[PDB]
Amino acid sequence: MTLEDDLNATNEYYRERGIAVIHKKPTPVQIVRVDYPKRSAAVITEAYFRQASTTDYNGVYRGKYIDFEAKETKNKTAFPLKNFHAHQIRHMEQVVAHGGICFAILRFSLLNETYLLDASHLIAWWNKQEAGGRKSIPKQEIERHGHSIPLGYQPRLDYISVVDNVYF
Amino acid sequence: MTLEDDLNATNEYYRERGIAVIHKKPTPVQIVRVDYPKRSAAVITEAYFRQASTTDYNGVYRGKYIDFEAKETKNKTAFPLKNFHAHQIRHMEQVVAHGGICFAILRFSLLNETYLLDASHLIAWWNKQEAGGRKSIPKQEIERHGHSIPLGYQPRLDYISVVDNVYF
Amino acid sequence: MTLEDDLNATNEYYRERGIAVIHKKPTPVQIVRVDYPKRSAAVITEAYFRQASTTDYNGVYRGKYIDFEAKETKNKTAFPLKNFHAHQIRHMEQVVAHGGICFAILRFSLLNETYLLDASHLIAWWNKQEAGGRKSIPKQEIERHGHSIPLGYQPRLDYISVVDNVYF
Amino acid sequence: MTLEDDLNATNEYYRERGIAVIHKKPTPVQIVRVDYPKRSAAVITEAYFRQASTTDYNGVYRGKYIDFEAKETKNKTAFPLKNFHAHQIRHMEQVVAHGGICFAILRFSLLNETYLLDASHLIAWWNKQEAGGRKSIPKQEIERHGHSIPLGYQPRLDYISVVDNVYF
Ligand code: NI
Ligand code: NI
Repeated sequence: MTLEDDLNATNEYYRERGIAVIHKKPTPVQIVRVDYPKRSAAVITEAYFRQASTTDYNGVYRGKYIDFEAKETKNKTAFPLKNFHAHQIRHMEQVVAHGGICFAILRFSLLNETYLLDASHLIAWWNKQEAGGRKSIPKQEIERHGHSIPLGYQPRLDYISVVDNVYF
Repeated sequence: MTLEDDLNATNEYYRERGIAVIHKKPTPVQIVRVDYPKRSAAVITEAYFRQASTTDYNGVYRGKYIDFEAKETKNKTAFPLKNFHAHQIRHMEQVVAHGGICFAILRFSLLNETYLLDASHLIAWWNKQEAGGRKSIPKQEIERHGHSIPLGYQPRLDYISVVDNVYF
Repeated sequence: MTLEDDLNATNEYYRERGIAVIHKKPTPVQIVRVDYPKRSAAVITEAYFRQASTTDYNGVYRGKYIDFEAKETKNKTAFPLKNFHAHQIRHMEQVVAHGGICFAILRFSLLNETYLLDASHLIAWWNKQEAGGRKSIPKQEIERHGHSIPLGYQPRLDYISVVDNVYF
Repeated sequence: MTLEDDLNATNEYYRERGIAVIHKKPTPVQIVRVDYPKRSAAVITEAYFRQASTTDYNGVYRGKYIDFEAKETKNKTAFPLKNFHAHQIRHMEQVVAHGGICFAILRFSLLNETYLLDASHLIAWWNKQEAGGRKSIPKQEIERHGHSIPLGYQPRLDYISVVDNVYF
């Protein structure tokens, strides 16, 4: 069970219970060729994968825009920043600036530890890497600036309960 | 150009100017077949459109979740309700219940007339088809209950100005 | 007592005290047969119930149109959606689009608990049934997005104090 | 082509076109005995006509409570106040006090002249009758204090267009 799997089930749990309306953004593709047979499915015959200009999850919760990225590592001491891309980091900056609720869910998959971290800490650590600093955020930095997410069932990853305390 | 083109330019404009962070969602695609060519990039050679479970645009403006659907018609007297799909309408109802700002941008492309119609109106009309009901929204409904969007350049379609007037 | 009786006493209290002018709509009745006796008043001897085209309560409070459906259940965990009829959910959708204040009063009669739930939530839940959404609103949703109504006397069910806090 | 007939067709047209949500209150009847046969309609076996405590039509237009009574007279020079009842007048007083839009639709059937008359005037004349005054309002007073509703095609009696001018 990957983080993505745990998030798909969590987001569905939340939607089914009326707790929050959060979807994973569909994989982005540029469709070039398609044909349209009379009474059967349109078929894409030529399309390319594009780069996402935005993070992977968004939706609404108590009238607010929620926006996040979710990543997991096998590393035991630090979260590597290679998982993140510049476009995503710049998108997040724009969301925070406009009053969105924006964060990363970070899983240390060998320690069974999941954290919510506000985008501002992530943006900062990314800009330090840009300026030539570390290429991974120390785990104790995440524990201190982020929020442990208890992992159970219904939901598997109860991040909205963290969002409730941190942002409202 | 198309409403989708004009909205792309408009969303770009708002992002660049620090006005609003709004993006089109990618059409969901079921990939069936990918090929790996001579020098160039990977090509999806067969793929299908999945039914979308949300509306096409979302993001954040002045701290609020903003969500909307954009449709155009060549009809001159009414907006056909078959332009909107069951799953899009359900998403809209859910967004409204969760305190989000949700509306439709409707274009009579033959008339050069674009309106913003709050979701509540689209929900009522669409849901009313059931008991016979109209299969379209008369243009008069859209003029009396909706809001004309001034077309131009920078932005192409200034919906945010109308949103300021309606929802704030 | 029944919710209907408590709402009758409550509305009469609101009218006598100059707070709100709210009335129950009489049950629509197809009259088939009528007897005329000696001294006695005319009697309806055969009649049928019609499908209701609206919700059962409406009126005016502080310049606003107020419209509501009141239902009760003996269920302990969820409110059954079958208690609401298509024509009433339609009506609510239209009232909301027309700028009215529209909600549901939900009583769990075995628990002695009464909640106000805005129409937007009932519309999202009820319309979600269609694809295979559940057939009841979990009480958790009603607790999360609805508003407990104080019960006592003068009035029996003080829903106008909740209306004031939610809509004004 | 009776006033009730014309109002029925008009009210339905308004609903169909998304103009207003206005219905006639159903006939009040006290339901005493009913049978609930096994898989068949419920049958009211004993019931009585009760006195209506409110006026006949109400609903929502543009966020406002609309409430009216519709009466016609064969008299050619005055409208008899006998068509009105104290309890309706008291209800109209309470609607006005609480910010409702309340009026009467008065038709001279032999003249084909229909007037919207604000509840204020009806209340004033009624209370004069009560102090031992005229039991009928001269048609020239209804002309000067009322607002003419011409007969049309769609709808028959376009009272909402008079409502929009008088109250908005
Ligand atoms: Ni409308
Ligand atoms: Ni809800």
